[PDB]
Amino acid sequence: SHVTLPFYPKSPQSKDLIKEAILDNDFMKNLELSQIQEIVDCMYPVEYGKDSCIIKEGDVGSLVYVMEDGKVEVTKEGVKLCTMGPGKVFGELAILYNCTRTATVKTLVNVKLWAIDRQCFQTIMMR
Amino acid sequence: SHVTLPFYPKSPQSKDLIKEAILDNDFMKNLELSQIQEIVDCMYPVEYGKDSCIIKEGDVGSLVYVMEDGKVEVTKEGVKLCTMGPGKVFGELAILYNCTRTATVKTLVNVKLWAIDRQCFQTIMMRT
Ligand SMILES: Nc1ncnc2c1ncn2[C@@H]1O[C@@H]2COP(=O)(O)O[C@H]2[C@H]1O
Ligand SMILES: Nc1ncnc2c1ncn2[C@@H]1O[C@@H]2COP(=O)(O)O[C@H]2[C@H]1O
Repeated sequence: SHVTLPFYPKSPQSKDLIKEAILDNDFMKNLELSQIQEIVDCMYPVEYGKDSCIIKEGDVGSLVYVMEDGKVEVTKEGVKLCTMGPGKVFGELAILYNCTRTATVKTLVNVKLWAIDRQCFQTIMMR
Repeated sequence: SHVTLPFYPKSPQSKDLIKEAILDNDFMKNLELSQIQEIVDCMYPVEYGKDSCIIKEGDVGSLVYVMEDGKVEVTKEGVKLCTMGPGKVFGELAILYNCTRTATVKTLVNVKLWAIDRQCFQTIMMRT
């Protein structure tokens, strides 16, 4: 008996965008392509209106995100670090390294995201 | 044709302690019992004194460790990330994410560890 990872059907554009977002991320870019494929398939969609706090610094984290549409701002202790648009990963640090969120992430406009949780991610790492 | 993995004889007591540390690990929980047993068999003992740097961030990582005794401190560019005590695994990230060491690991007291090299660990993961 092995657990079946949930599959979320996606458009090819979406799959390409997720794959390129991972390959753009310094910390995830070296994962096997086969693992990236499984991450792509397991990611599920989530949506936020503007001025939404997706991630609060210091919280425990469960999800890594890929941005499909929109723009976020990353701040730490009130200080703007950057902004991110489509094709970018965020919220990966807590999941990769098992720490609390290292920064806060808010939406500047509406956003569409893809998300995958640690548990699913770690299973994929072990295959 | 097929690599024979090293076997390191160990007391039953040590096998148990290593098995527990592995079963306590997020990633390692995913493995089959038999793979976990094979990891236990491939591990070999290594010790470090107080104030040793076992793992330096940015290096190539070819070893995964279980800590039997002792306490260790994890840093990144000088900044304390956390500490880890007995029964914990460390050094698995470089292997699992296929990258250089993501943090620096220094001993806070004398430690006693078990180590498995990357070849064995990956071989065992492949052999489901
Ligand atoms: N200095 C930075 N520059 C760009 N993004 C950052 C920076 N610091 C933190 N982040 C992002 O903000 C996220 C907050 O949650 P995480 O710590 O899980 O992962 C973090 C990164 O994705
Ligand atoms: N918060 C952390 N960030 C990065 N590595 C950590 C952290 N906490 C513990 N570690 C361990 O530090 C190890 C350093 O080598 P690795 O990157 O191979 O594997 C890493 C983890 O096992």
